[PDB]
Amino acid sequence: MIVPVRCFSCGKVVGDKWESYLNLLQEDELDEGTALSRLGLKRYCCRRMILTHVDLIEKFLRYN
Amino acid sequence: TTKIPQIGDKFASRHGQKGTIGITYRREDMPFTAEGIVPDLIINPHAIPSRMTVAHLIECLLSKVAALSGNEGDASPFTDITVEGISKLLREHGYQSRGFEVMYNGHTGKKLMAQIFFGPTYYQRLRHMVDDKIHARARGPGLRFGEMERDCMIAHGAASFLKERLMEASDAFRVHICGICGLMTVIA
Amino acid sequence: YDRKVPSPTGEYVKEPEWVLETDGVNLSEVMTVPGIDPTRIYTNSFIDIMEVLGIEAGRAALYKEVYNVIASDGSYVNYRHMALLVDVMTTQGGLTSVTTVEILFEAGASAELDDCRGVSENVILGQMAPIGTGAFDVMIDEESL
Amino acid sequence: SNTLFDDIFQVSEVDPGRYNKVCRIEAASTTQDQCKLTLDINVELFPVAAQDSLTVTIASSLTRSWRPPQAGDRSLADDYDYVMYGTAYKFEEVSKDLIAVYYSFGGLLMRLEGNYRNLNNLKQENAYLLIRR
Amino acid sequence: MNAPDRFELFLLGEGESKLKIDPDTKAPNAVVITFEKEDHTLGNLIRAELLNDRKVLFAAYKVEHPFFARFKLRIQTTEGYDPKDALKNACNSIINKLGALKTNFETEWNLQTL
Amino acid sequence: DVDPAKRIRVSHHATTFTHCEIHPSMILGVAASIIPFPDHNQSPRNTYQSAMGKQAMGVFLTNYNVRMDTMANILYYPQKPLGTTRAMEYLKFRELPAGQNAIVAIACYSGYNQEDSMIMNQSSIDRGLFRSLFFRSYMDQEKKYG
Amino acid sequence: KAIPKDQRATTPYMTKYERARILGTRALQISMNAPVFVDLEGETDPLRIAMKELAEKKIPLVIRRYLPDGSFEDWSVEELIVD
Amino acid sequence: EEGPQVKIREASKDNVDFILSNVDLAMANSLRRVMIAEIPTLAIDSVEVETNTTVLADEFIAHRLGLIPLQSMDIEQLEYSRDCFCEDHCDKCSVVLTLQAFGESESTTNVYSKDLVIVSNLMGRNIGHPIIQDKEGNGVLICKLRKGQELKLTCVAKKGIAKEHAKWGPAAAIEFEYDPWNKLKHTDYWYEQDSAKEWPQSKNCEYEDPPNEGDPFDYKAQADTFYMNVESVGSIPVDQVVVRGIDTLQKKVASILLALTQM
Amino acid sequence: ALATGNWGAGVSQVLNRYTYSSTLSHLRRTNTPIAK
Amino acid sequence: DFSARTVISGDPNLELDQVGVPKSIAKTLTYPEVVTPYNIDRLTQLVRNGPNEHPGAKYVIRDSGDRIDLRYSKRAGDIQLQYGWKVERHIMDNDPVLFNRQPSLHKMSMMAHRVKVIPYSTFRLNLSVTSPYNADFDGDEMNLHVPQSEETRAELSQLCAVPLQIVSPQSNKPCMGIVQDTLCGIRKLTLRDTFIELDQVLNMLYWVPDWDGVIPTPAIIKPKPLWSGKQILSVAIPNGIHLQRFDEGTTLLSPKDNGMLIIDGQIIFGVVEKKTVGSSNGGLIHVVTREKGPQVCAKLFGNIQKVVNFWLLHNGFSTGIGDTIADGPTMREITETIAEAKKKVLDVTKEAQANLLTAKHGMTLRESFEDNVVRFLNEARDKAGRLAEVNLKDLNNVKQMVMAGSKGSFINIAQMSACVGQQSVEGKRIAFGFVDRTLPHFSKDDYSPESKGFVENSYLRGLTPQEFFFHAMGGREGLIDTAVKTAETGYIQRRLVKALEDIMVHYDNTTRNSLGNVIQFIYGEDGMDAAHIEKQSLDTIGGSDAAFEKRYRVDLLNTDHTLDPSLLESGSEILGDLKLQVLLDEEYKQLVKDRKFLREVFVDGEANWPLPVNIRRIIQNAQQTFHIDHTKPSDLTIKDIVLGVKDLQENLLVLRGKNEIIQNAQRDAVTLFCCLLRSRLATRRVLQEYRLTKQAFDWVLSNIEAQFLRSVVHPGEMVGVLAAQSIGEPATQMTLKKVTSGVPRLKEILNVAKNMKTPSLTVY
Ligand SMILES: Nc1ccn(C2O[C@H](COP(=O)(O)OP(=O)(O)OP(=O)(O)O)[C@@H](O)[C@H]2O)c(=O)n1
Ligand SMILES: [Mn+2]
Ligand SMILES: [Mn+2]
Ligand SMILES: [Zn+2]
Ligand SMILES: [Zn+2]
Repeated sequence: MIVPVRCFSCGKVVGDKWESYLNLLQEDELDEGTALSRLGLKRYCCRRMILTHVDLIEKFLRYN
Repeated sequence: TTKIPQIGDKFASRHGQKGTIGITYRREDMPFTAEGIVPDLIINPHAIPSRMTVAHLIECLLSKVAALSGNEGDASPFTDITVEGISKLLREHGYQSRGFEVMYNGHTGKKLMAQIFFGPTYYQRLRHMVDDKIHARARGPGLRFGEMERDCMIAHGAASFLKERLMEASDAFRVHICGICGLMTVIA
Repeated sequence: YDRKVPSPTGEYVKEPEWVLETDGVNLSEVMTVPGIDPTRIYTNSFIDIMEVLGIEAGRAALYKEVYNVIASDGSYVNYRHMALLVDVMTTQGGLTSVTTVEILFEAGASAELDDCRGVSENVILGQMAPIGTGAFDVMIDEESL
Repeated sequence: SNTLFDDIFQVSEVDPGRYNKVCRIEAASTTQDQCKLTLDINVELFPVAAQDSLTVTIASSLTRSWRPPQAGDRSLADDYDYVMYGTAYKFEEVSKDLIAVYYSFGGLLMRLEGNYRNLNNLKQENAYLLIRR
Repeated sequence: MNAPDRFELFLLGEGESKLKIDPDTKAPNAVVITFEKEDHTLGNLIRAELLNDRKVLFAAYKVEHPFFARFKLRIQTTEGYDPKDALKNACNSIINKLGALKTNFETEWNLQTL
Repeated sequence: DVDPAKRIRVSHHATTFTHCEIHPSMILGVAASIIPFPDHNQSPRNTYQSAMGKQAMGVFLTNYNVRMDTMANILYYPQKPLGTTRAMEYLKFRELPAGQNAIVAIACYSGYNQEDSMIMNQSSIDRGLFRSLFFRSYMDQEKKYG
Repeated sequence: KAIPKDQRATTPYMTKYERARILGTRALQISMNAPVFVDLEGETDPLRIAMKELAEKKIPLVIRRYLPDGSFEDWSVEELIVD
Repeated sequence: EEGPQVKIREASKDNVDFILSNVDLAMANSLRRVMIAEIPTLAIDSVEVETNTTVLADEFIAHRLGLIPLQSMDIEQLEYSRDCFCEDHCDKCSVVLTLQAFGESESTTNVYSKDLVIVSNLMGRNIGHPIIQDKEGNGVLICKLRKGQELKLTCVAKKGIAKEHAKWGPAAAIEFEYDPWNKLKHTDYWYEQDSAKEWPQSKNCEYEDPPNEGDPFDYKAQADTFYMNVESVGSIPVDQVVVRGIDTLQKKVASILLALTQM
Repeated sequence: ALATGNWGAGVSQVLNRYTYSSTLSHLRRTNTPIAK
Repeated sequence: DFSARTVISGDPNLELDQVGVPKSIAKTLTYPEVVTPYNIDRLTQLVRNGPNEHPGAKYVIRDSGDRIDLRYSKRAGDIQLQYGWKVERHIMDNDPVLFNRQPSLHKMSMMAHRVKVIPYSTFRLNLSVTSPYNADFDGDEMNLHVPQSEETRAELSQLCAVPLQIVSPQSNKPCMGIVQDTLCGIRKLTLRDTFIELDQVLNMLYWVPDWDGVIPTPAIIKPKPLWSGKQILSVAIPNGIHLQRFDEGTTLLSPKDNGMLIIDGQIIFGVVEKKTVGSSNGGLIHVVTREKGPQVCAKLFGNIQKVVNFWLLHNGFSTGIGDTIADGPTMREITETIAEAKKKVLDVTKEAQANLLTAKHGMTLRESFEDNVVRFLNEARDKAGRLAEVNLKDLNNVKQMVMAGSKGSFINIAQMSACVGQQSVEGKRIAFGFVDRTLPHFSKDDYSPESKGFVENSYLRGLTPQEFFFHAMGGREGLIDTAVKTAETGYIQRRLVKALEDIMVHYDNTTRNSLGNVIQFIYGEDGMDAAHIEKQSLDTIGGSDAAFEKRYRVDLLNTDHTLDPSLLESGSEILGDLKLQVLLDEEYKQLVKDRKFLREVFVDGEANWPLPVNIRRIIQNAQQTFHIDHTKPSDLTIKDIVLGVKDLQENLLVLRGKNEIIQNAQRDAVTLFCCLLRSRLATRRVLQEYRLTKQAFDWVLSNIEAQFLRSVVHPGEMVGVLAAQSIGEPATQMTLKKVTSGVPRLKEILNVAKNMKTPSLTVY
């Protein structure tokens, strides 16, 4: 719905990286995997966390 | 209500095999990779060869690349995607290329004699779980005992059981009976 | 076909034989044709077996069909269950297939005698059926010290 | 309390078939036209090469727990390199007018053809086996 | 639900103890202790050290079902030597070597930049 | 010179085509368009998945909050599959997924995953893996024809 | 219609079924505080008690076997061989 | 300083790679485990919701709250709530935090964990503070609102161990390996054509001398060196995951001693 | 008739909403009443 | 009523006969227990705990019949139990209960278990009762039933209990055996090269709950104490068990580590896999049940599991995409293999297309053509797969599963790795549904492979679109054929069980229906129970005439053909003896006639048939039991043997009537066992083979006789049901040539159908 706070599998906080992940892509033009490695998310478990989140809240907040 | 997964709930990949959760382990106790990655989920190899679900196994190999490389992994049918190529790329990503990894026994730290096929794979929670499903009907004020359950118990020889479980609670009434005319005609 | 048969020195050997096999069945008449072995002709129609060679031969052909079904899937059932079944189907001498109030009125006018060895009978009546652990009675042993 | 056969072998052959750590030596006696060894060995704990050769003794001790070394820090009824402990299952293949007695070491198997030690080889398990290089 | 609360994995039920010690019938000089609200972390460590001890003839542990945090450790020892004594002896080294290590560590970290 | 790993295809023995397929992967329906590599599966299995996906939980619509239905199951944390098909796009499966990418081991490890069963990571659970909301609505009417 | 103790023709061995009935008939009674006939060398469990009874041969019941034609043979617990 | 030997090779606020040397696998592994499961830490474990007009359910957010890592360097000076003679919670067994947020702006308003106000008396033990490590000092995204949307909450933190729920755990992943060449043969390598072509060299191989192709297998060797690397989520600094780890072990084992004594 | 499936009957049923693709699937179903 | 139903899960830590019941389900179900001074203390504690704390109780009933509800009852905490009161107590560890997976198609789908009270919410089971319940853990649920009185408790545990159903009468072998993980691993554990070290060893030993505490001695002492996998499994296998077995070139030195041999409860040689530990005719679980009894056997599975899953937890086992790849060279050979078959079909084609193909006799041309190209294509498929199978290595985890028995077969390797193959719909190649073609991507009249359904590719490589669609045509056919199977099958099953339900065995040994009628004058033609019967070889039947006379003729009066005197003490002294000769010549005559008789009963020559009393096993045992030296003459004499065996014959009793009629039945019923007998305990055998002593010999025989009598069927058994369930149940696992076969056949049988589908005469 919203970034999850930690990697399901390792504990790494990952909830504090979504803003940035998305600024890394749209503002500084990185491909999704150099981006993720910039955030330090270098095991595949945390990668998948960022890489597959879907921000559904964004669509929830359009309702009044 | 929020439904936290448990023992009993069901799960499945997209290749037409389900499972229920049989037990949970916390992370310490799982087997781990040298990089300290551990599984969210451990499924048995016996489920494989006879189902001939090679899609599973390629989905997991292409998924591992895709997570390591940040690209969407093209699993469509009828393309030129190949294990060979998938494994190529994974090897460039410093893993052995068929998706094995050495893992360590959590209880002990020791290494494991054989290596493990390890990778992400998209699993679904399915509806319909051991809280909906558990009942237990023993009065105070399926789930039966049909003809086929009778017949098993006649096969075992269990007549007393077959009488108690089939009786009425409808009280044994008593009656006198003529021994020439068997009827209930008897003035007592 | 190969046919295990003892050899002159005694041990069993294969000896091929030709065999004919047919679509359609006329046992009483094919049995009669010159040059065949009439002692050993068969057919998967047990009915006809029964009608040419009788109840017993029918019962043995029937077994053999039921066992064939069961072993062609590759499984194994001990003899005596299918021997049971087949006896059941042939004990009146012919091959008999295995596959409320109204009824009681009939009983009444026929003077039906119900032996009361079944389970449901016995449930109606509040008793144990004379099966298994019900197939004897137990009594207090006045004869002991 | 004893020892009971003991002789020197010539190794004709070392097959590892299919295994890695284990191999089957086809050895001869230097001495006897008649007495042969087929036997299984842990090659990693005791490697062995074609034509190498072998000092081999079955023995019968030096049935209670087992206890680690300590007794073993002096008490060695071994001055060998290699010692197994097995069980005879024999078949007295009593063949021609020579013997063969069978032995299994946890499944690593042995077999001695010959004749002079009929009134020698334990009917029975308790049977150790020893090798030096 | 029918889930036992998590705390039960580390904290003692009314009536239970940290250890129960029981004499083994099978063989001499042998005990089986059962440790509650403990698991492999302790179980494999005490175990492993009882076996650097040469008057230790047997040691072993197991958790018999994973639903419960309890393990059962069986020490057998040379005549003269209490097993309980062997477990102090080995608990004792453990605490010793760690002692150590926290010290070799606390040191190696100051030698350090970042 | 062919790629020893590619599948064999047997050529155009054809000069008279009148048409060409747009894509073979269009022979499928909605469900089987979600299985990855269904050309690497025994046929019946693609058939069971096409059913069980109908029981998985995801986000049925972005409006759930505001509907009120008999029953509904929304997973906390939908992820899009690491392996997708091109057909998904049109089915919006990436947008309103029904699944999560679990790190999976295939292994005998203890014997508690025997006979189409699984061991799951309780820590992972702790931190939400597979959790979901469930809603039940109950109704009632009032008075009637009294 | 009764068959004399000699001439009896059915097995001298106890059947599973007879034994299951016996032990349970007896344990129903020992569970209703009926007197017992053996040494309680610790037992509290009525089946169990009954099965020590059946081994020490002190269960005084009789099994009445009907044959399919209405005729019967009476065999005592004491007597039946328990294999 | 004789015994089990250390050897840091990197360190960072966040990680600490090192090599233990002269120690049994077990103690190695046990340290491992303890780091993962048992080192005390601080985390929201109660939340009372006064108001939530958010697009997320209460339990949903509550959960997320228990997951935001909270300062924990003074956590020995905090009693476990269940040992404290308070009724429920108080300042010796709890921090209390507050959360309020209203979607004031047209555009969407984020709630982050720096928007977390403590409310209770710390006695100057450094605990409870949301931990912040992003450039922008947001820490973790908890929620989001639209203009008109409100959420009000209190939380209670409590000290806790990850056995009990992983929120409470300090360490993140923990690398761990030994014998990178394979020399013990503790693992047997699968392959198609050749076992070395096909498996990657661990980085941990340089530190260690290749074996030599004659050299007949070494039956005596043991597992004496291990390559780890502990990663901290931040509630507790790192060096501290290890020392506190060591230390929780050592108390484990002493509770065993004390209870031989009381037999 | 919309309410019942009264026509040929099961002709109309309640739309599945378990998951987005179960919905799409339902809208896409077909049914044959009643030689291969 | 008094029952529950949940989701089941597997659990390697429960015994065979346990059932884990969640505590909340244990708190709902109740058993009424009567206050007695044996329990009045426990009952009282239970009462004080109440409904909601387990061990507890929900009601107390007094004298009066007044029902005291402990949840409500203002006096629930103040009850002073009287003797003769009853207490409805929750169920608790060790109470019997009956557990059942529907549909219940034979009686071991309803077995009695021992309660174990556990946390969370599924019923839990040992992996090895799985197969009889035909249950697994992706969902299945099961029922559990709680018996309500003491009688009823005793029925359930003395006849329905798990342990008693190890060996079943359905097929005269076990119905439970080692599976899945512990199988995979018991093989890996027992290989040549598997050694364990002392740390691991002792942890394995402790894991067996009744290990005597003795560390056994290592098979390697020398560089290292290293024990083998063999020996540690061997700890679990109890004393007094002997088993041998020769696979296709096994010897007593098994090069390959084939077969098996096990003596005094230790493995000597052979890898343990499904033949030994699975639910196999003559394997260890069938042996131990019989030699030592149900309860030990049912401990064994849980010791074996204990051990091996320990070991497997530390060793590890997986499979991966790799295990399906075969070698680049192998795939070039696969690809040609396949290429060659397509050329053979091409020439057949042209050949038919020039009209030079012949039919043979009544079979059409086209049929002839099809029958040929489908042989060709399948012979391809197969050769391509054997190719793959060979190429893959011992470490191939798919191969390791097939090897062990635990999962997978050839066809699996084949389709995954080399080629999936011809697809077909009603027995034929994909048919021309469009006009003259199978799909519009082909031209008309195309009878080639690809056009009508061969799938060249493997699953690894993936299928093409065309291929894809024809495999799903194929697939589909199964999915329908399997619902029709399952439903046809369930109805037969219920009609055979209603047909037969009343037949019972009576204390005359007769089998009869509910009117008395006779169906069988003795059950099964032999009066045995089919649990007690095993496949033995009857020796007289086989063999040359020379070799039967070597083996059995004793001629005391000939110095070539007597018994050597090292055979026997009396052996000097009997040479030349005329009157021993006259007995021995009567023994022989009997062996001779035995050989004629049998060869008339089994005209074929098959030797191996199920009979009660495994005599080889008994002799094996007396050989272990009396430390037998093969190297000294025996003290048996001629007559001890020869009359000794005659006499045993008379006491092998199934029927016991004084008159002549029953006696002939008696004798006819025991005929075939008797021939085995005599063959097995003939003079020369007893001496020269077996070497028995006198003592051992007389042990043999009083063993044979108790074993014989304990095989006889018991009166009261409901053999009717039985019969029907045994024929039924397997008819359900027919989920799968040019005669009507499988279920519709069997429908055509039991129906007595005037108008059969394939009727056929076979004429010799
Ligand atoms: N030893 C084996 C090998 C395979 N299977 C099977 O795998 C196939 C498909 O799996 P699945 O649908 O999961 O079978 P079940 O679990 O029995 O399905 P369900 O419980 O939903 O009825 C079935 O044909 C079934 O035979 C099995 O039960 N036991
Ligand atoms: Mn299944
Ligand atoms: Mn199932
Ligand atoms: Zn991670
Ligand atoms: Zn407080």
